[PDB]
Formats: sequence, C-alpha cells, structure tokens
Amino acid sequence: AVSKVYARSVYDSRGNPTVEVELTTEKGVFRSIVPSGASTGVHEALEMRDGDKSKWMGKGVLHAVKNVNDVIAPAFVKANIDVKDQKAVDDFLISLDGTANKSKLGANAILGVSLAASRAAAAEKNVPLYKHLADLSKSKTSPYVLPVPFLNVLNGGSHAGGALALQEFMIAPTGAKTFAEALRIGSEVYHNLKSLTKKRYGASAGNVGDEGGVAPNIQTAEEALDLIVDAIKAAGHDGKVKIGLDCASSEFFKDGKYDLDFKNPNSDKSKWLTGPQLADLYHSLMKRYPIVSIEDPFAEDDWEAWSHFFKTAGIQIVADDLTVTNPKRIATAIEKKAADALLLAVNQIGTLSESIKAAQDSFAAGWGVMVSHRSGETEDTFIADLVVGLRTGQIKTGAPARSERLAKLNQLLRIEEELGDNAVFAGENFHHGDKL
Amino acid sequence: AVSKVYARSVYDSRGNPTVEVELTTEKGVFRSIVPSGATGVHEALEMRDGDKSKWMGKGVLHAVKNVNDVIAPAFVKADIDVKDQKAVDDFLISLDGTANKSKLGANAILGVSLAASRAAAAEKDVPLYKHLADLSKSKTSPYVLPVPFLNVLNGGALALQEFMIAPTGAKTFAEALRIGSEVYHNLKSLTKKRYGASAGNVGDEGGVAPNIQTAEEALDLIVDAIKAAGHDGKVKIGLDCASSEFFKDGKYDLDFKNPNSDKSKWLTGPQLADLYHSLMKRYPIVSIEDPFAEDDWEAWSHFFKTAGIQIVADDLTVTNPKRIATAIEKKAADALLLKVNQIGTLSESIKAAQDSFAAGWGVMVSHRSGETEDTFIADLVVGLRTGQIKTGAPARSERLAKLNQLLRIEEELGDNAVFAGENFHHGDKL
Ligand SMILES: O=C(O)[C@@H](CO)OP(=O)(O)O
Ligand SMILES: O=C(O)[C@@H](CO)OP(=O)(O)O
Ligand SMILES: [Cl-]
Ligand SMILES: [K+]
Ligand SMILES: [Mg+2]
Ligand SMILES: [Mg+2]
Ligand SMILES: [Mg+2]
Ligand SMILES: [Mg+2]
Repeated sequence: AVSKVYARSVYDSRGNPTVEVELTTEKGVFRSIVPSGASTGVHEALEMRDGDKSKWMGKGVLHAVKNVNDVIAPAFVKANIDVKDQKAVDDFLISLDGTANKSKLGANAILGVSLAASRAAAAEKNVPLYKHLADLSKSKTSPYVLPVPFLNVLNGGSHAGGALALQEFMIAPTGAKTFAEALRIGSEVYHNLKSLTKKRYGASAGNVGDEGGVAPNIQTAEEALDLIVDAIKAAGHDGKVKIGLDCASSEFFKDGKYDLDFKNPNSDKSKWLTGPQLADLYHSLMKRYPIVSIEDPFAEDDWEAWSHFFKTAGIQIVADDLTVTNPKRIATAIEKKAADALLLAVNQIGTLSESIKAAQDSFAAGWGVMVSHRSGETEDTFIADLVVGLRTGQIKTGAPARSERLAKLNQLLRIEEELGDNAVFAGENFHHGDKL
Repeated sequence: AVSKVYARSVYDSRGNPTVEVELTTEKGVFRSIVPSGATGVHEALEMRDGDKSKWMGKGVLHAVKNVNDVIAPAFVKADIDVKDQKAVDDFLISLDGTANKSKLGANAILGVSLAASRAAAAEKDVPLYKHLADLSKSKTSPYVLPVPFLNVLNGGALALQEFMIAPTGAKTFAEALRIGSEVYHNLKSLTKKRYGASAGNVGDEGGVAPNIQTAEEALDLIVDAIKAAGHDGKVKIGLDCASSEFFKDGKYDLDFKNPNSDKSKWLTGPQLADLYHSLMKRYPIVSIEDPFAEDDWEAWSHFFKTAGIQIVADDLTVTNPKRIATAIEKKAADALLLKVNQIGTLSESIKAAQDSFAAGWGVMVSHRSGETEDTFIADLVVGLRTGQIKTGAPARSERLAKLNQLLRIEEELGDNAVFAGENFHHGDKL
C-alpha cells in the first residue's frame, strides 16, 4: 500500500532546482529525481518552471512540486494502485493531467511518481530494479546484456562555453570485454585527453562542460576528433575505442540552414550549410575517424534531410530531438526511415511506461536504443538499471567526470558484479544489443 | 552481526578509481565510499597501486585487496558490535598496526569504519545523523544545521586556491542554498561576460576558474556577484589559501605559477599576514583556511594574535588529534577542517572534533576535491552540531548530493533544528 507521496525541491548538477519525489510503502521510502535538459527538443513534454525572476533565476519548480503534493499525491494515495502495475500507475498519472504534452501538471511532476512507483515495486518483489524493469519490458534475462558506455569526453554546443558547434564528442570502448574494462579504458582515454587538451589549447581547456567533458575553445569538429584519436592512441587503446557524435543540430538550425558557429553572434550566414552541404561534412568526418554513431545530425523537423542522409550513412543514426522519446514521432521516423536508433530520455515523454513503449517500438522496427542522461543530472541512478533492464546494449550518461555521471557508471559496475555469468557485454554488438 | 565485509573499485568525481566498501548484516548491505584529495604530507596513507599501465597509476587494487583479504575475515571472526563505533575502529586501527595506516592503507580502513556506522544506525532504527550525534555525545535539542561554504571561484596565478561564499544571513539552510545558488549563477554570468565564454566552464569543485591576477580582483568579482543576486549583506566569504602549495625556502610566493617569479618579492610570514589583514579589512571575509604552511607553526601563531575571524586548520592538523593538540598548544588556529579520510576512521574524526570543541575551536566538516555520490559528511556535520560545512560549489552532483541531503535532513527535523547562520563558528554551543 502507498501510504504517502511527497515532492520537494532539490538541485541538479548545474545548481538549478528540480523535482524530487518520495513514495512511501510498507517496504520503505522510495526516491526518484527528475533530470533537466539544456538542448531540449521543442516537442518535449512540458518542464514546468515558475518563472519567478526573483527566485532561482526564474527556474523554480514550486508549481510542479505543488502539483505533486496538492493534486497527484492525495488522488494517488487514495487510489492505491498496485505499484507493480506500472501501466495502470502511469495510466492514472497521465489521465490526471489529461493533456498530450503533460502541460497541466507538468512532466516534471508526473515522472517522479512514475519512477518511484517502479522502485517500490522492485522492493515489493524482492528483486533488483533492473530485474523488475526487465519484467516491465518483457526483456530477456538470460543472459542480461550490459551496455557499452558512450562517454562524452569533449563537450561543445549548449553544454560548454566556446565556439564548438557540435554538442557531444563521445568515445565508446566497444573493443572491451567487460563493462568494468570499458570504464577503465574510457577513464584512461579521458585523462590522456585532458592532458593533451591542456597542452594543446591551454590549461583552461581542461576545465569541463556540463557533462564532464573537457571544453577546448575550438572551431571545428575535425579539431575535436584529432584530440580524441590522439588521446585513444596515447592511452594505447587503438582499435578498441570508437567514436560517437551528438550534433544537436536543432540548436543551430536557422532559416532552413545550419549555423556551425551559432554561438557567435556575428556568425557568417554565408557559411551556413544546407542539408546536403552538412551531409557532406559528416561523410568526410565518417571517412577520417572511427565514428560508429551520429545523433541528431539534422533538425527536429528536418525530415527530408534525415531520410536522404540515412540512405547512405551505413552507421548508427540516433534520433533525439527528432523523436523526443515519443512513440508517435518514432512511428514517423520509422516510416520515413530517418534513423535506426532512439535516444531514450524518460523526461522527454514523462512516464516510464511511455518510455518503455518507445523502446519496444524501436526494437520492433530493428532500431537500436541508447538510454540517455540529461545535461542537467542528479545523484539519481535510475537509467543505469533501466539500460540493463531494457537490454539495449548502449548508454550515454556523461564523461567519466562529475559524479552525477559516475553515479550511473558506478551503479553499472555494481550490477555487472551482481549479474556475474548471467550477463554479456554488448561490445561491438551495441547497436542490436537487445537481439543478443 | 556482521557476516561480510567487501570492497570494490569505483570512480570519484575526477574519474580516478577509489575504494567502495559494503558491510553486510541482518539489516542488509551498507555502503560507504572513500574520497580522495588533490593532500597534506601528514595525511594518513592513501594507498595507490602505481601501475603505470592501469588507471594512470592510480589503481586501488591493493587497498581493495587489503579490505577483502585482510580486514574482512578478521572483522567477521571478531563478532564486533557495529553500534560500538569505538570497538569497531579500535579493531581496524589495531589490525593495521601503524601510526599513519600505511600497512593496509587509510583508503582501505575508512570505508569499513563508515559502513559500520550506517549499519549501526539501521540496527537502532535511527537516521544516520542521529546515530552520529549519539556516537559523539552531541546535543539534539535542538540540532544545528550548517552554513554551507560554497566554493564558487578557484585559483591558484592568483595564488589563493579557494574563494567561497557563506549565506550566513539566511534564516534556514534551504534559504541559504537558494541564495548560494543564485549568487553562483550570477557569478557565472558575470565571469563569461568579463573573461570569455570558456571561463564559465567549471573546475574540479564546480566553481569557475577565470584567469585572474589578484585576490582583490577575485573578491571584487564575488562582491559584484553577491550584489547582482541582490544578497548583499546576507552573504559572507571564506578562503582556503592552501599556502603550502606556494611555500618555498621559508617564504611564500604569491606568483608561484610564474617560473621566473621575482624571488625578491617572496613574502615572510609577517608579510603575508599583512596581505590577509588588508583583504580582511576590505571584504566580508569571515573565515580563512591554511593561511600558512602545514608545519609553519610560528607563522600561524603570529597571525592568530591579531586575527579577528575564524582561522581554519587543514593541512596543518590533517584531522589528527595529536596535531590538533599541538595547534591548540601553540594558539595557531581556532577551527578544524574535518576530513575523515585524513585520519582514516570515524572514531578518530569524532575525537578530533571533540578535542576542537573542548578547546573552543570551531569545526568545518569538509569534502575532498575528489568526491563521490556518498553523502556521509552531510549527516556527519549535523550529527556533530558544528554549524558549518564546505562541500563544493552548487554544481556537480558530488557536491549537490551533500547539500541535497541537508535539505532532506532539515525538512525531516522541522522544529527540532536551528540554522547556525551568523553563529557558525560556535555552532556546537548554540
Ligand atoms: O541532447 C542530448 O542528447 C542530451 C543528453 O546529453 O542533452 P540535453 O539534456 O542538454 O538535451
Ligand atoms: O584543501 C582543501 O580544503 C580540500 C577540499 O577543498 O582540497 P583537497 O581534497 O584537494 O585537499
Ligand atoms: Cl566555545
Ligand atoms: K594489532
Ligand atoms: Mg538535447
Ligand atoms: Mg541529443
Ligand atoms: Mg589539499
Ligand atoms: Mg583546504
């Protein structure tokens, strides 16, 4: 029985308020925290903010919290839905709000209750969270599949001060044999990268972006990718570490064009690229560097550019702002063959149930699924258990720096240990990890 | 009954491996993680593998092994009562058998020490901070909630390492944190405006690190930030000089990042003190940590004569009751920076705090620069009733995890807690 549901304000990794929910049963008190994006897709479910300029830079979540405590809480406690029944739980919450985009209560009011319920269920059942999430998703547990970590070791775009347009430069130790090995290798590459970055672009280059990657003030990707390929070599993990990009191209899509200097107020509109032109630059990058995944190469509604690029890409193409973990928009992307991987970000859609549906739909269409953090993260570790539960074989939860990232990576360490011989490391099979 | 003690490697906020310990009883499995400094020469031994081919030489396999291979079987055989933190840490301390914990390693022992206290709280069915109050014979009516010292700016051209803000003017911790976060964001905005976008990217502790020449420029910047946020008069400043970092040939080099620093312009103890006093006169500074080197006793004592604000010992005392006794003897400082992993056990850490308090000292509980998702010090600072803590800027969740835990503690305690505010120095005496 759910005796209590309670929400408070806490702080994310950028020092902005966000919603924390506590769900009390006889099994104890269960806590989930909602993350917060910076490069948020326009189609994402509502993140409700106070916009009281006198408090928290206008970023209060008092209203969201109040919606939990004054609206959802009493109705949820009164109903006492079986927490084990995630569908009915999320069913209830979504109906309480009664809008498509969760704009009545706010996604950041509902998600906390959704996630906390699933934690409570796992306890009731006497099973690890990833196990219960496996159950929820009807995923195979024999073996489990452990994810390749995609480590955003070099931050640009809206995640770091500097010229670099593309948002995330990730390394993916697919050549590793275990997660633990992959994390060691990733940390070694990161440290070697940090040293080379300082030497190459100055000590200040070694300071980190929002997601823990070094933040050199450089103008082009090709400059970023040189640093990483040099770092991989220096760490002596050549051929065992691939690269992944999040372009977050929606952040510099303007006037049907793409601004590769969008953080320059004096950017040259002459040198803004067309879809084609941009497609060209990517293909050059793909040719020169060991890139195995590219996320949001084109804009959240630039469907034609996705379709045309995907035709001849030949690597994993991840939809993020395109699909915003929305089963509706995933259906479109599948139809148009715009991508073959989904970025799963639970607070984009606002319930676990909906997030699991998006995953299941993607897998069914032969997509991959990369579970993701937000750039605004917390000490919450839910997506570590999620990626394992969902058997996706790939996650991206930050550089190996800043503990809102390490928290997830550490939790994955612990899960791999627990699972022992009943887990495989997805490694080179990350794309179709579920099919393993 | 403790039925297993176990250790694994995990990664700290800088992506370096560290020791995580799990202690198992009939109440379940209880977890503690060891932090890591970037360290006083007198600190208990942090044991690293030094295998250049692994983790940049920073592996902790040996320490983990020491937990699993040496401490673990003996501890279990010992049938220790985790409720008795003293018996716990005496066993551990005895097992290692060395003054500075160099046989098994400080980072092997501390995890067991902390996990035991978590297990003890559970057995008693009390919150951790409550158990820690009991262990330390601290008053709980009311509890005292800490002022957060937030590390918003870092140095080290400008030679001073840490520049913190302390919302002592707040009426609750919750209000303190909000005010702190607002100042921090305003400072970040001003920094990028004044020193370029890249200068907004954070350091190891989540603070900004603009290329600044002088302390004054760093303090003026912070003053502007506090004003911009509209909290002028409600927010004070704290400093961590980490002067050992620029202590050379019996002198202090304020320009110790310049290879050709004018050696003739290196300061004497009395000279540096003159600088601090000028800074202290012009800015709302209410606390200064390690203003002199970790064995420059004469320099501390001299300064302490004329200083009118809290003077914290860190590298000087390294949370060691033996060195704190000296510091008290010499009238070198009047506050202890409590870093549990500097001495290695909870019991010695509590002993250090108690010796400090008994000598009229303050105690600032503190993180290390390499932190984890572990939130022990949040419960510890409340348990010890010290009234002040420093656990990072309000960014990076190895910092926020602690400050969030304090929000929860404050909410839980309701009317049975006071915010130390202006009275942080003698918070324990509140
Ligand atoms: O774009 C992304 O993929 C996410 C995760 O890194 O970032 P943000 O939460 O800022 O949108
Ligand atoms: O000197 C200090 O005060 C500590 C905490 O800031 O730093 P470090 O853990 O690197 O010793
Ligand atoms: Cl006193
Ligand atoms: K002994
Ligand atoms: Mg985004
Ligand atoms: Mg993205
Ligand atoms: Mg130090
Ligand atoms: Mg210090």
